[PDB]
Amino acid sequence: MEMEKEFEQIDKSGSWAAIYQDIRHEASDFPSRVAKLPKNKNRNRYRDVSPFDHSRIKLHQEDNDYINASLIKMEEAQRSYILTQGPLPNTVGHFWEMVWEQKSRGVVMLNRVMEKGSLKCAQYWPQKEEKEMIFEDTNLKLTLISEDIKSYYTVRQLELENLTTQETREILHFHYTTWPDFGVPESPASFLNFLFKVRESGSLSPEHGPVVVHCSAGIGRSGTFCLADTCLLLMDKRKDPSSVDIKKVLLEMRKFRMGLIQTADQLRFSYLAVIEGAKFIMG
Ligand SMILES: CN(C)c1ccncc1
Repeated sequence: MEMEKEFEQIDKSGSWAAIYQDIRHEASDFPSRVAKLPKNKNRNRYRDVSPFDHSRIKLHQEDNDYINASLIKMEEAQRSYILTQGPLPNTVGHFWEMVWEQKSRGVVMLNRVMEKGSLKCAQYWPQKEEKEMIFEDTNLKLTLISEDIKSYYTVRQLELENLTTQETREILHFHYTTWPDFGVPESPASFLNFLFKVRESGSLSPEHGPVVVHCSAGIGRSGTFCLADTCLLLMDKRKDPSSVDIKKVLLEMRKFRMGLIQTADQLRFSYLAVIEGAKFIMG
């Protein structure tokens, strides 16, 4: 099935919390053995959220190459994303070796450091220009260059330098600050605006390495962000833009990281944002 009409042959009844259900049953299941090793227990935020052995991102530190991060590769769309969990206090270093190793240009963050009275991730970048950050047993230096605070999001220019070779690189930080603590945004307009800023930056482009995207666990908000982006790009590309099937895309993405799209409400919100963005992509 025009996915807008399936937005109403579901909201109608309310089989939202049953479509999501079929998605869970039909999703892929591959091995996550590296992630379950006892020596990597402290590298994982949750024990039920792990990357697959076949698509995990490996780090060059031969000592231990493990990080909770996955490469999502979309063939038709010509798009690649790294989805990861928000860094822990002890994996801050590992997060930046990854970014460097992969040649990524942008980091996309979909949560606040603190939500619901608990920490969603470590403070992994500097809040002040004159106070730069260093990482233990990492050989990197990160400096805040500028920052631009707007209503629903903030964009930061950062510098990352290899201390052993003195090589420097520009990283842009795209931080969506207003996702509500519970539920989803009523309106998808500010989220669509955000996406489009990230696109405009050129961060999603093949000249550079894949964008790094995270939230807390790196599967819920993070999955909304990639699914939407891919589905809208696909609309630009096909002859007939109404042939795009979102479960189909979403099921394809779950071959690479488990659990993408955490709730029924997130699913809904995804269908809701694509339908909306499709009105533009046809300007
Ligand atoms: C594995 N995990 C939740 C943590 C590790 C180190 N510090 C805080 C949390």
